[PDB]
Amino acid sequence: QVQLVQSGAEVKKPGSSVKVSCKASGGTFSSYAISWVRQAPGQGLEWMGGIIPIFGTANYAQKFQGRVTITADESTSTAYMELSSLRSEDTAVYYCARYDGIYGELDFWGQGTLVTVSSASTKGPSVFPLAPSSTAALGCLVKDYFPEPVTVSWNSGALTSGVHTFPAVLQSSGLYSLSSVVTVPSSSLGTQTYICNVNHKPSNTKVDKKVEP
Amino acid sequence: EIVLTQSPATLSLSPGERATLSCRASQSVSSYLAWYQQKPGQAPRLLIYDASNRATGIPARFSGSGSGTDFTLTISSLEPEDFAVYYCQQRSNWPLTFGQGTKVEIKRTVAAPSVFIFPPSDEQLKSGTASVVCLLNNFYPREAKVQWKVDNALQSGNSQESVTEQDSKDSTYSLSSTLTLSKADYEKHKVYACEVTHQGLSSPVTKSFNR
Repeated sequence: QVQLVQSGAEVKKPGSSVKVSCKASGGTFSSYAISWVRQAPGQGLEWMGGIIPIFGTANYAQKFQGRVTITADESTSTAYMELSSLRSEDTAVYYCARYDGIYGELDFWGQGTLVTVSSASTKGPSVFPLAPSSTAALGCLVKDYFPEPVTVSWNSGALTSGVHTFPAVLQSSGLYSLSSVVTVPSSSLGTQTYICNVNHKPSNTKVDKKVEP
Repeated sequence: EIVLTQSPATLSLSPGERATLSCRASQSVSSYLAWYQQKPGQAPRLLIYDASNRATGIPARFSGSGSGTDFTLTISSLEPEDFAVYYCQQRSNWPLTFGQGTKVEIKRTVAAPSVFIFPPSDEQLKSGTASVVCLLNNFYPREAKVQWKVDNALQSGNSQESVTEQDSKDSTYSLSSTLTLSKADYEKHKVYACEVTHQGLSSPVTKSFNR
């Protein structure tokens, strides 16, 4: 009955600030409290603070006090979370959610906003083959891109069976690296063409790489 | 703050089995405890609130109980869609806090990984760096050990690894490990090997190539 729609993904340098919006459609925005909750890649959930838009009263977790400012505009049914003096450790998906003060639960949730904080600059990936040995395994190494995410498909997305696309790792250089593999019958290596299609939407980069023995 | 500790870290069960998850609070939260489900790429989904009330439209198989410092989420009979991460959450006191999460996974037969090593391409070597990739394909359980070896010397601090979500069709995991060094460092050595330990393997399996 209520949709919470958040602003798009953000990429920021250390020391800077980010402001994420959360627009509510449906229900009674003035009868609600709005909380902000974050989740770093592969980690748990952390509450940042909340606001009661009708009073403008906001509260914060002490770990964040001074760094986070939460505001709301009743006229547009929108809440905002501003996080300043950003560090690498602030890379996370940020959620807005409706906090129900009667029981203490969070019922409506936004789709989330990815905020990546790094000294690195938006960069397309290099794509290197992982050639099959001489059921066979072949793949592509998608190296040195920023930020997340990348999409990898095989043979124009037509080959889906036996594909594994792994979560990216974050290198000490501050750039991401990912591999995608596919197992195929060895007999088809002589005949069947295999191409990995890499799409890095953050840099608007599209790369195709044929993988041969 | 009030700390919530969930146990176990991982539940391994079959579809149709009963799942019981626990949440332990550092102090009493009265009845103000909620449960959430979360799947990859999605916001948490509210399941249970005030310890025992089912959220709107949540299936009957989900139930919660408990009070004070001890709470339980029960899934009477697991459906394929229920294999996910679950969090408990309190708001008896500010700050609002969450448990660290319990993963519920599909238990299946032990399966050994299929192991493949990939040398760096000639294309990459031109840029001055070399990545060596080790693939561990379709294994169960999740626990696995990769050890890189360069001319029989055990590597450390120069590799990163990543693991897929449990496969929907065969309930296996896969693992990719990358060994990274500069072109110069790479050309100083001949034999690059990946040694895999897993409970489906009688003894560790090694795959190598000569530069």
